[PDB]
Amino acid sequence: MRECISVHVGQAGVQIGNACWELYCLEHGIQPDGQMPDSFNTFFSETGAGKHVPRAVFVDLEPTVIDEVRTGTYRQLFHPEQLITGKEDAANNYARGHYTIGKELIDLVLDRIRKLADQCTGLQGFLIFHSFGGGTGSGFTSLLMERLSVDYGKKSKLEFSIYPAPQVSTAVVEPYNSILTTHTTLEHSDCAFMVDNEAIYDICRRNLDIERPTYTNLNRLIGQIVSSITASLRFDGALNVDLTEFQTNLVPYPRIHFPLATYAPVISAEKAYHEQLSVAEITNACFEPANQMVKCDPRHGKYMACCLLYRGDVVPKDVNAAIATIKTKRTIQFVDWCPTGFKVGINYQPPTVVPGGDLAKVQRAVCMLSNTTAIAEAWARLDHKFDLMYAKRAFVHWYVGEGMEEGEFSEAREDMAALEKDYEEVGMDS
Amino acid sequence: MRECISVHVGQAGVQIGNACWELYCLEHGIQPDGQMPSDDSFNTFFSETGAGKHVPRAVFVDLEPTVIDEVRTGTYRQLFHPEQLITGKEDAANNYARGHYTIGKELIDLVLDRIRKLADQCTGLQGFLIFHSFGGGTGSGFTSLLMERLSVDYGKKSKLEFSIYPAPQVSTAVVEPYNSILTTHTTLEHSDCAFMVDNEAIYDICRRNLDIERPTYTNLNRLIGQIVSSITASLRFDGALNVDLTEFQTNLVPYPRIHFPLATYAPVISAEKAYHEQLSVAEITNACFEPANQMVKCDPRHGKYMACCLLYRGDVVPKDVNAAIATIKTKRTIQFVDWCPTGFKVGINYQPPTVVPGGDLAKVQRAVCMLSNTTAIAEAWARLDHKFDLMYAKRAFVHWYVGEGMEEGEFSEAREDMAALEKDYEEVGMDSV
Amino acid sequence: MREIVHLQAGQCGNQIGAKFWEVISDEHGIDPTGTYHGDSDLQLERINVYYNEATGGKYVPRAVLVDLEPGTMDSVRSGPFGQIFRPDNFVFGQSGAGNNWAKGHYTEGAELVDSVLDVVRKEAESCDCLQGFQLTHSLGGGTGSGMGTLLISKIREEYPDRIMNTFSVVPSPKVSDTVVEPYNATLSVHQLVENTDETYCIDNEALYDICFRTLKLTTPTYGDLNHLVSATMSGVTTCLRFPGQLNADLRKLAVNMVPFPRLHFFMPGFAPLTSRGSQQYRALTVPELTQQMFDAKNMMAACDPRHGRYLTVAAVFRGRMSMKEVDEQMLNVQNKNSSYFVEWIPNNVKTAVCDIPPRGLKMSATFIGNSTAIQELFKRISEQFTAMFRRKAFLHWYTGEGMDEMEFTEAESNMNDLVSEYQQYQDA
Amino acid sequence: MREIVHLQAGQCGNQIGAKFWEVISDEHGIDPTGTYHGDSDLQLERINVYYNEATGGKYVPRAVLVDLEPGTMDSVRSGPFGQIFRPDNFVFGQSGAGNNWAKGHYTEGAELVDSVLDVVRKEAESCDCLQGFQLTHSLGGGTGSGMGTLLISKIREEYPDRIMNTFSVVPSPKVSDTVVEPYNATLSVHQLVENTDETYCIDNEALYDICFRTLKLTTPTYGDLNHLVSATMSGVTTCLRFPGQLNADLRKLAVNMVPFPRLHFFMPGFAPLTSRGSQQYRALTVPELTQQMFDAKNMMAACDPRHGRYLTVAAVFRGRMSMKEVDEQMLNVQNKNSSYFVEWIPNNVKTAVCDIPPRGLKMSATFIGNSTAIQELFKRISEQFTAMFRRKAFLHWYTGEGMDEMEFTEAESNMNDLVSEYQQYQDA
Amino acid sequence: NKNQALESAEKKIQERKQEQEDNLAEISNMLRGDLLSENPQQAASSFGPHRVVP
Ligand SMILES: Nc1nc2c(ncn2[C@@H]2O[C@H](COP(=O)(O)OP(=O)(O)OP(=O)(O)O)[C@@H](O)[C@H]2O)c(=O)[nH]1
Ligand SMILES: Nc1nc2c(ncn2[C@@H]2O[C@H](COP(=O)(O)OP(=O)(O)OP(=O)(O)O)[C@@H](O)[C@H]2O)c(=O)[nH]1
Ligand SMILES: Nc1nc2c(ncn2[C@@H]2O[C@H](COP(=O)(O)OP(=O)(O)O)[C@@H](O)[C@H]2O)c(=O)[nH]1
Ligand SMILES: Nc1nc2c(ncn2[C@@H]2O[C@H](COP(=O)(O)OP(=O)(O)O)[C@@H](O)[C@H]2O)c(=O)[nH]1
Ligand SMILES: [Mg+2]
Repeated sequence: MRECISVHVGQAGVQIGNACWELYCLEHGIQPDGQMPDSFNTFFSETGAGKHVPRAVFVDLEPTVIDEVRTGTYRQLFHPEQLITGKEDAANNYARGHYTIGKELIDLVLDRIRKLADQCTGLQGFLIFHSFGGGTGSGFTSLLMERLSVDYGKKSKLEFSIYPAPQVSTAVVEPYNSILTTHTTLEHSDCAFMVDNEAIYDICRRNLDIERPTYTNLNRLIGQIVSSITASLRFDGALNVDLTEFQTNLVPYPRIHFPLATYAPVISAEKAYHEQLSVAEITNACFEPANQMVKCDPRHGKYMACCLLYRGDVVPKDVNAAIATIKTKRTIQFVDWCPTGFKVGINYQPPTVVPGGDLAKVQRAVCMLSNTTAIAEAWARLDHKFDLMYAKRAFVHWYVGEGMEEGEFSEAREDMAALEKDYEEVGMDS
Repeated sequence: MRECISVHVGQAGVQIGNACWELYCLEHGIQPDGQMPSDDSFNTFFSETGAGKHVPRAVFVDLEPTVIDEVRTGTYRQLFHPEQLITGKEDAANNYARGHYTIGKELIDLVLDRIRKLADQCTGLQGFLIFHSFGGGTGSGFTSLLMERLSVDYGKKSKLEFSIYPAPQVSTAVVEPYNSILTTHTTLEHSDCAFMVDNEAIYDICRRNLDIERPTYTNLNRLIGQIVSSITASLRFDGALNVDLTEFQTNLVPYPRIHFPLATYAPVISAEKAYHEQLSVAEITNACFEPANQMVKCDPRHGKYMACCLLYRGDVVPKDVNAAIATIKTKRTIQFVDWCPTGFKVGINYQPPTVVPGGDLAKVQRAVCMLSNTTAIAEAWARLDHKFDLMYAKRAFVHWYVGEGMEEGEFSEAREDMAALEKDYEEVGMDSV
Repeated sequence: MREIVHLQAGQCGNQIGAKFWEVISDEHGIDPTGTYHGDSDLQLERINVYYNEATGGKYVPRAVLVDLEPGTMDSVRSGPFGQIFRPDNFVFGQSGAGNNWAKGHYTEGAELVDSVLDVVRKEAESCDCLQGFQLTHSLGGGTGSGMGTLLISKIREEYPDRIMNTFSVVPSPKVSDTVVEPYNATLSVHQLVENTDETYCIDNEALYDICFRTLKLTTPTYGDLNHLVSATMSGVTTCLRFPGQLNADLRKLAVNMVPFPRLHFFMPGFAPLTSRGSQQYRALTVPELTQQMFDAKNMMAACDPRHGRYLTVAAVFRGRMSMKEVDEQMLNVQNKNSSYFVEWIPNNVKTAVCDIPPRGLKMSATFIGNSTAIQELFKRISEQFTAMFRRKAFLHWYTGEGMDEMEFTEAESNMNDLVSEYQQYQDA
Repeated sequence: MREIVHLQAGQCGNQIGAKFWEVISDEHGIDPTGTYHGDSDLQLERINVYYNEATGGKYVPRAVLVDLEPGTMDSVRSGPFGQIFRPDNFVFGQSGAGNNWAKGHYTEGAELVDSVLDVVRKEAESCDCLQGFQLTHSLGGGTGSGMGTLLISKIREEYPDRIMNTFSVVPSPKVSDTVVEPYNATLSVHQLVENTDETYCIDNEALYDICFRTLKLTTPTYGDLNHLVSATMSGVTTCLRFPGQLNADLRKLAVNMVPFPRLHFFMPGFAPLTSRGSQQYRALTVPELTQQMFDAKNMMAACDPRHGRYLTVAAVFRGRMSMKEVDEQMLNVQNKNSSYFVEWIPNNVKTAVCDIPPRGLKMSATFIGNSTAIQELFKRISEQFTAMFRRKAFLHWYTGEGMDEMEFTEAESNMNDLVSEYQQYQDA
Repeated sequence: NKNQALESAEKKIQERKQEQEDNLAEISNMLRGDLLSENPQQAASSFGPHRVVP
């Protein structure tokens, strides 16, 4: 009817999938077993019986992350094959994931993805979750995206990705692994939602009170954001918004397609019962420069767009009053060629709680995919970082020997250069 | 009224027929003694006597008694007629000359006497099903001699072949390319439709589609047994769109020398996997045309699809079949020839296949078997010709053949005739402009 | 209905065959007096290949006992299974060959060969359909090398269409028993290359090396050497004794292993051979069986396979197991070691599997290899022949017994022709 | 299914492996004999990375213990976990090198490499995906220094991509067990710069320090020092064995710690090392373990990292802990100490969080740090070699073992090259 | 399809335990097999304890 295949790539992806599909299960009441004790159709298919197998393809070159799922609590939910793993990892090297170690799993994946697209009568588009700083998540993702465009045609190939953090950086080759992936995905991705980690760390400490958070808490929040990008596709709402719509009302010029996400009523239970979270309250917070998902200060750019997705009990009148207020304050500035500015999508289903989560059952919530130009600061930091290394030809042997020319690096940084120019041109006001 | 005499020749033919007749016995409720515990649909395979016995309409022939005497001392001792199981004393020893000229010519009079006894017993005979292997001596020599004797005695009666074509890499014999080229050249025009399977593909099917690791020949013969049951399901069971055995030579082989379609069985999945997915008609139709679900080890995208015959079993809807094949034809991944715009034979049956106790298959509501005649089988012949002349250039192993009553010039006659077949496929594989 | 007549000559042939009939009787469940106290009916189903019926459920082997010395018959009767053989099949001479090929072939074995042949036709023609013969002897001795080759010629002029098998024990220089053994070996390979349909070359020093480092025995006697040979004979002919999921008897092995009628000298080996201390360190799987099968260290010949190319390879297996696992392993050994197999044969390895393992074993396998590298076995014997023939070392023992100089010359000439013919097919 | 063949070479190596294997066995749960007497499930999930599997639940270690004199290996067998090792992986020689790189790399080491390479293959053959090999050895000896380098070379060729780490024990800055250390080591380093993916450099000097100022141990035995090398060992292979929040691998660690190829010489170090009395007064918190792993004293090499710039850093934290902390306690380092980390590499630290904690511990970590301080080690080994080669001292010993004099200078050059690279980057 | 999966899982466990039973009988038949034991009893002959086997 209106289904959406979800292709998670890499540890980040596999682990994000775990949180996301757990929420999906406790929303459509599908117990870990896979049964309920047509809103589910979008994400969950169905055997002749009541076994609702998910519509996902968890793929990871390393045989470990997907193995914790194969033998876990949600073991009999996922189909044994959907979980596609390899024998050795991409060793934080785009090359291996896009040329050598990743050129032997692409077949299995595109085959299975086709098998989940033959049961789809209204495939809105594919959701591709991954992290730019990793090998598979950069290499294979780029690989898949290429053949995804040629096989599944022009579909809403959206991508909830994890951009490297301003300061913190798991791997040292992150600059490289993340520039060599934009260059190829720039023309094979519709909306690349950027959600960092150091921002979510800050939220888990300031908004929720969980000090010393783990990737679990961070991943749980990511799931609530993905639940809201796909809540009008499953549940019902006054103003429903489909995946196809976002691309139109968020991506202004083609290349510029890196929106930033934001939740809203992220409060601890002890705080929940101390504030009357109003539609304005949740909206005002969804714009504050400390609840953002990337540490790019939005008070430096111009909201080239905005898509506010209200979920829960949200009277249609308040959403207007709130947006009107935002429009008043001059801090929140929008580019001149966007006089309209916002896109609203109301969904009646209230946000759900996870047995052992962090946020407290709210009555209303808002998620805002915003295309600010303040994301330029991100690539500018990354560009220097890459430049600080390519100059010394550091870690270049780890790529030239894995089916890749040195020329590619330069070619990629020229595309990175172009995007950084475009993001500036679309800023210069009339 | 719908009978067919099934000849099982060679060890591959006999051991396949053990799983075939086990499946036939479980389908019609005939115990290994031959007596039903408590209809007339068994007549196509069994012949009821005056008492409650139901002897099969089959002959088991092999030159080596170490396989048939297992049947003569096994669970199905009392099912088979003693005269119907015919053995010699020395095997053909992977010699086509021994299976055709010296040793196999001894046993051809008793087998044809037993075949004509079964044919005189039959009232509605349709064709002969012969199970053998291209890589053996008895399965290549005595099979070939049987075709010459069946053509001279029975005429244009239908003859279907279920042969183990030689795998591209795995082989259990060294002179296996010699027998494969020799038996094909002399069966090119004494055979009507020869269905192809390879051992490597079933090994891959058992590894990736079934959950079982370390597969044996027992799992191979059961999955082949499911195909022949699916081929002959329309004669025994009620069907919405019935398919005969005289059908297969009409809608699969377009030209007289090309009669090697590719058999496959798409819904081959284990029980744990079957719980995790449905088995709808569109899902089982497009699983036939997958290159990973082929029961002949050759890539179907390398060549051109010429004729396809799809047989459906179970609660299958003809509309769902019409929708599934239409989505196959609009797919550009596989392509048909221009001179055959139809390229599809449809068969619908109502009874789902019976699960055998101990089998690796699952209880399925729908089943499909596709017999596809492809141009992509030409790369198998070219590779088989490459193996033949690699030893024929130095006359390797030819002294075992010339020393057993067969002329040396037949090697230079079979390969020249096979080289014609190589670019008979090239001739039919081009579009006309 | 496929009988095998066993022949054995010499002290080495009698002692190997005495252990051979002991292993067969343990597999077929036959006590030393000759009655079947076994368990499975699958044991007493094809007993007719080796044994013959006697009154009262008694089974006598179809073997003839041939030697020129009466001292070997006392040795074979002193064994645990010495009473199973028929006394009419004991054909023993009065004067020994004395490590003389001329005495074993011309003057002393000429009157005993008629008595042996009467017993051979006695056992051959009581079979409804005889498959072939089987001879165990040593090429370094006098009785085995001389009369053994004489029996090869005289039973092939009467049974030409039957297969001929000989389990030859060729000499090796580093373990030297007799000084005149290069003379005996050179005069006997010509009778092997022209008559025997298939032959196996057994090296004593490879058996000692296997018994030293693979089985790790403190004091390996000859009975341990004969046990390794006897397990290979059982592994070769286990197809026509027990059922298998896909079979290969003696003739089908000979067809697929011999590409040209002068190329039939094999390189035997036995797979499941582990030491006592390493019994608990192994996992009884097909990959270990195949990995130890193709090892030159496990080989029962003193010529290293890495020095030549495998023309063809046979693999006869015993036990209940999978076929994909076996079929993939022979695919793996061909693909990785592609330089060790000849290019003009694309499928060098054949496979036989029987579902019944030997008693006390769950799995077993035997290795048969026709390799070019056996030409260095003959080339090292020929260089020890031309070193003695040039100075006419021990030739007055042979010349005075009725043979000429040209017989030694034509024996070396046919022997060098075989080695050069092996060399040409390695070049390809 | 990644697997690691452990080649322990030399006396030092055979004792290092004896404790390394005991330690990994205690984690996986394998007992002295080899049966899983453990209290978990993940202890047997990924055991294929280090142990094979026999019958009965015996998990034989995938290891080859090599030596030019049986002594130390016979001593290893008669020990605690001395019956796990397969009895056919103890390849040994009969004439030792005698602190002579030459004998070990050209004379007697070169008559054993063949035998070792066989065992090596067999273990690497039965490997779905051999992630790589691992050589624990000493650089101031003969079988460890010579046959070790010989093996690393022949292996590196036969097996390309496969990772090839080496836990090498380099000479001390103070006292010297072997007088010929200068030559031995200098002649070996050259090879460890060409045929090693990632070489870890442990110096006995550091062990004493971390076993006197950190472990308050008054009577340390080489075994207490060997337990430390064994802890660092597991740390670099804990994510390919037990699950984790952020997973790592030998190859991944190499990619994010080897900037330019030549530089593969790292510096290891543990984390929750604490004294007996100073055990109850601790606070196992990521904050604490990250104040030791970086503390120069807790290094396992002589090079002090205050005289050099860390080109990279690799922390492998084994312990269910707060990801935020791991991260927050990483920036702090790169920030606070800002002159001890190069600027040409933005982020100079790799992080991995394996969950299953070290036995009898809540949170541990293994740090591997490529530092331009390592130039100190080779500078010392070179200033020694210089003094010796100048007066051509014990050159004779090396010369007449199949060696020359130019190879010595070649080596010295090769060393001065690596030390130049190091300095260049340090000042770059 | 569920009872087949439970039957197949129990069959594989039963085949694994039956594999370990004849693996232990494999080893136990080697340590007493008149070849690896090297007992001085193969030298016994039918002619008597004095004559032994040559
Ligand atoms: N925000 C967030 N990020 C995560 C989470 N889990 C993993 N990550 C990210 O994943 C990255 C590491 O994953 P990868 O390097 O791709 O590991 P991998 O998928 O095995 O890739 P390879 O090792 O190269 O094969 C880190 O940078 C994390 O930021 C999560 O739950 N939330
Ligand atoms: N389907 C199937 N094929 C088999 C089986 N056993 C062997 N084969 C195949 O059959 C080919 C040879 O046939 P054989 O089984 O040896 O029987 P044959 O054709 O009579 O040949 P011989 O009896 O050995 O002279 C081999 O190449 C195998 O690929 C089996 O049990 N089932
Ligand atoms: N394998 C094996 N070889 C043996 C045995 N007995 C003797 N030989 C070999 O046979 C050779 C001597 O043969 P010989 O007894 O003189 O043969 P004969 O003259 O024909 O009886 C020696 O080189 C031995 O190595 C045995 O029991 N087993
Ligand atoms: N850490 C540690 N070092 C050791 C051990 N045993 C020996 N060594 C070192 O090994 C060096 C000597 O290497 P050597 O004994 O000559 O090895 P060889 O080549 O096998 O003879 C000495 O400098 C010791 O410091 C041990 O158990 N632990
Ligand atoms: Mg047969």
